[PDB]
Amino acid sequence: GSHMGRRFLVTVRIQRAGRPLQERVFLVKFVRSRRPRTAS
Repeated sequence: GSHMGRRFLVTVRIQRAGRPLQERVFLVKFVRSRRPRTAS
């Protein structure tokens, strides 16, 4: 299908409000592998 394209954001938005401590863990994994992205 097409849709708007914001279904993935809805899931993450709910997690951000879930538990307080958690974003710190994501930063660790994100920082551990920091790399930009380019279109193809």
